[PDB]
Amino acid sequence: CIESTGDYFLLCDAEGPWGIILESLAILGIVVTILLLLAFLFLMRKIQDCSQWNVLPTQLLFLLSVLGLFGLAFAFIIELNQQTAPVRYFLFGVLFALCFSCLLAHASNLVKLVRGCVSFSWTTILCIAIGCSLLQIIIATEYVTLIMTRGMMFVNMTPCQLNVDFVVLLVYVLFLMALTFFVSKATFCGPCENWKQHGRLIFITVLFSIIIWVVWISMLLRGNPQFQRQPQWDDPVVCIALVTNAWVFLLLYIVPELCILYRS
Amino acid sequence: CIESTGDYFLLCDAEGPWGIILESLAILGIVVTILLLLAFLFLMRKIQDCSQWNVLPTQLLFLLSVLGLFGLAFAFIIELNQQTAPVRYFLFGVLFALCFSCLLAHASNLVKLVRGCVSFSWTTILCIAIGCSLLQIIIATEYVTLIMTRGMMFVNMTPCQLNVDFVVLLVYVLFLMALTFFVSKATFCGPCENWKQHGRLIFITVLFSIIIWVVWISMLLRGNPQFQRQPQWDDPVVCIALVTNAWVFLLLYIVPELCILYRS
Amino acid sequence: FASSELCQGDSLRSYYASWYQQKPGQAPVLVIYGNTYCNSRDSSGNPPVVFVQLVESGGGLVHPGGSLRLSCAASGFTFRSHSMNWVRQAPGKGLEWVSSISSDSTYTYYADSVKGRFTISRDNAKNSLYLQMNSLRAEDTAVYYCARSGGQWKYYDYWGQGTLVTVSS
Amino acid sequence: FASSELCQGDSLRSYYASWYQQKPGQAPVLVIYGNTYCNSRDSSGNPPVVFVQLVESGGGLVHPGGSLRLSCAASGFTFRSHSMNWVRQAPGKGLEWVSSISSDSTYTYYADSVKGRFTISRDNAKNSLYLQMNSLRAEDTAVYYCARSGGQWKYYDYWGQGTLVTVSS
Repeated sequence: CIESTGDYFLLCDAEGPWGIILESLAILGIVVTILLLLAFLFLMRKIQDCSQWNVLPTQLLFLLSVLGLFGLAFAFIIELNQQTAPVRYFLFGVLFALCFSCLLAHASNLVKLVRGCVSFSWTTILCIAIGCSLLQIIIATEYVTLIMTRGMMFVNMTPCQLNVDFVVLLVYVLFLMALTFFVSKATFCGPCENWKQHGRLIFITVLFSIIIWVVWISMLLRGNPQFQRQPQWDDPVVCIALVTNAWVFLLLYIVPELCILYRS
Repeated sequence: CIESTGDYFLLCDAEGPWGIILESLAILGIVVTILLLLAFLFLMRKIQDCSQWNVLPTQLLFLLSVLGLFGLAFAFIIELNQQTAPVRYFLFGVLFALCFSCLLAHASNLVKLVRGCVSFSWTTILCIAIGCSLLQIIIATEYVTLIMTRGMMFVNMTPCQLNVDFVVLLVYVLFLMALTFFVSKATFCGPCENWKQHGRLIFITVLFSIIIWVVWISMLLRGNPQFQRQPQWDDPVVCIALVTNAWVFLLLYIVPELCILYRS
Repeated sequence: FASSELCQGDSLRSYYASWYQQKPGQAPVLVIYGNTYCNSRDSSGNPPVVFVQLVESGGGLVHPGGSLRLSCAASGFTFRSHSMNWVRQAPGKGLEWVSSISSDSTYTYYADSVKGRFTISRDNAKNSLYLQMNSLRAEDTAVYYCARSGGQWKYYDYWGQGTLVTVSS
Repeated sequence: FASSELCQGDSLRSYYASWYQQKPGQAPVLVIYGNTYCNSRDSSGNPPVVFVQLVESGGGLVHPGGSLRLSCAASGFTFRSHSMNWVRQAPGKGLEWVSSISSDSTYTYYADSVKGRFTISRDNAKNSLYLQMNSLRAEDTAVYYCARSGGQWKYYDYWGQGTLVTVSS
C-alpha cells in the first residue's frame, strides 16, 4: 500500500509510470528468489558430488545479494528525501560487490577446476567471495557515515554531484566486474569441458552486465543534462538498471546454473 | 625561517615552547635519515648474502616512511588554518600504515625464515609491505576528498570531532600494529636463532609503539577535556608523538638492524 | 478542467480543497485547511490546482522572443521537507499555477499554459528555487509569486513577494 | 608593563603600533594601521596590547562568587581567517584587553588581571565565541566587547556591541 506521489493523496507520478511497473517486478523477484533459495537449500540434501558442493555457498551468497538488490530496488523509488538516503549509497555498492565477487569466486573455481587442479574448499571459496566485498563494505560504510554525520547530509547536495558520487563509489565494483570479465575470458585455454559451460555462462553474464553499465552510468553523467532528463530520469533509470540486473542475474545465471546442476 | 605565532610578528607560542624544540628534532631526523638512506643504498653494493637481500626493499620503504613522518611533523605545528589541513589526515595514516606494514613484512619474513622455510623474494616482501598500506591509502584519500569537496571543510569542524576522526581513521593502522605485535610474539617458537634477534627487535619496537599509543590517543579522547588542555595540548602532543615515534623507529629499530647487518 | 471550474462544483466528493484570503497588494494566506480567492484539488492528470521568509529575484528587461531567468531565494526553514509552488499573479481572477517542483527536484509539473517554456528545479544546497523564462511571450506579463506547500491540503503557509516581470510587445 | 606605559614610549624602534578613534557610546574604529585611544604593541611575553557583524549574548543576574557564561555570535565573514579579541570596557581609561583566542582555538592569551577565571575558545562550526565568567568578582563590572583583529598591525576592524554585565556586591 505504498505509492509514489507528492504527499498524502497528492499529485501522482510524472514523466513516466516507473512505479508499480518496477514494484511488481521487485515483488516477483522477491517471491521467485525466496522459492529459489528454498529449493537451492533443499539441494544440499540430495547432492552427493563434492566437486560442485564447493560452489554451493558462493551461489547461496549470490542469491542473497540478488535478494538484497531486489529489496533495495523496492526502496529506490521514494527519492532522496526520507531516511532511506543512507541505504541507496551503501547497500547498492555492498550488494553489487557481493554478487560480482561471488562471480569472481566462481570464475576462480572454474580456473582451478578446469586445468587439472582441485576445487577450493568451502572456506576458500567463501573467503574469496567475501574478501573482494570487504573493500566495498569498508568504502561504503566510510562514505555513508562521513556524510550523514560529519559533512552536509545527502538531502542537501545538488543532483549534479549526488549521482556523480554513485560512480565515484562504484568504481571498485566496476573493477571487480572487469576482473571477472578478464578471468572468464582467460578461461578459454582449458582442456576440461564439463565446467566450460559455466565459464561461458559467466562470460555472457558479465558481458551483459558491462553493457548495462556502459550506458546507464554514462547516461547519468552525460546525456541527462543534455536530454533535460534530470533529476526526473535520475532515480527511475537507476532503479530500472537495478531491477533488470537483478533479473538477469536470477534468470540468465541462476536458472541455467540450476539447469546444469539439475535435480534428479 | 618559519615560526609559530599569531600572524606576521604577533604573539608567540603560548602554553609551551613546542616549536623549535620539535623543529630542530625534525631537521636532525631529516638529515640523519638522508645520510642513513644514502648508506643503506650503498649497502646494496657490498652485500653478497641473498638471505638478507630480500628485506632490503622493505627496510628502504621503512626509511622512506620515517622520512615522511619527520617531514609531516615539520608541517604538524602550524595548526589547521592553512592549506595543510588535508595532509594531516592523509599523510599521517598513509605513512604509519607504510611503516607498520613494513614491520609486518619483516615479521612474516622472519616467520618463514626461522622455521626452516625460504625467505620470500623481493616481489613478495614488497607486495606484502604495500598491500597492508593499500587499504589505508584508500581510506585516507577517501576521507580527505570527501571532506574538502563534499562535506564541510576541515577548518570549520569542532575540535571535539576534529581529533576524534584521527582515531576513527587510524583504527586500521592500530589493527596493523596489533597484527605485527601478535606475529612477533608468535615468533617465539622457532628453532633458528640467527633471525630471532630481529624478532625481538620487532617485538620491542612494537611494544614501545603500542605504549606510545595506549596513552596519547587515550589522552586526546579523555584527559584533555578534563585537564583543560584543548585545543592547546591538542596538536603539540600529536606532533610530539609523531616525532618521538619517528625517532624510536630510526634509533630503536634501524640502528640495531644496521648493527646486526653491519658493514664489513 | 477549463480556466476556473469553481467556489461551487459538482465533484466535491472525490477530493478535499482549501480556502484562502489575500489583502490587496500582498501575498495571499490560507483561511482554513480542510457539493459546495479559492482553491480546488482535482484529478485531471495535468497539474490540477486552480484559484521562514521567501524572496524572489529578477530584474531583466528583455524584448519578447528573448530569455530571462527567475529565482526564489529563501532560508530559515527545511528546504527538503515540503513542496514549492511557483504561482503567477494576474489582475481579476488572481493567482494561477506554475511549475510545482517537490521533494528533491523529482517532480517537474510545468503548468498547462506554459509547458515547454518554463523549466523548474529545486536546489537544496543554497536553498533556492529557480525558473527559466526562455522564449518570452508578449502576453505573459504577470507577477510570479513563490510559495511552499503544506502538502496534505495543498495549503501554502509560506509565501514570497513575487516579481513584476513586464515582458510585452 | 604596568597599567598604560604610553602616546610616547622609549621602545619605538623595536615594534610597530597603531592609532584608534572612538565615537562616544560606540565601539572604536582604527584610524591608521602602521620615540613618540592609542595602542602600543610590546614584547613582554604577557599579551602586550594596551590603550560582517558581531553580536554578544548574556543576560544572567548572578550573585558574587557565582558563575556566568558570555558569548559572541557572528557571521558574514570567514571565521577561520584571522584573530579575534575579547576586550572589556571601563569608564575613564576605556578599553582593556581580555583573552584573545586565534586561528582554531590554539592560542589562549588570557589577560593578566583575569588569568584563571576566564576560559576562551573559538568554535568555527557555528561561528561563535564564548567566555566562561565563573567565580564572579564584585569589582569586575564592565562591558566586554567582541572584536576581530587584522593581525599584522593588531588593528581590530570588526567590532561588536559588548555586554553590560553588572556583577557587584
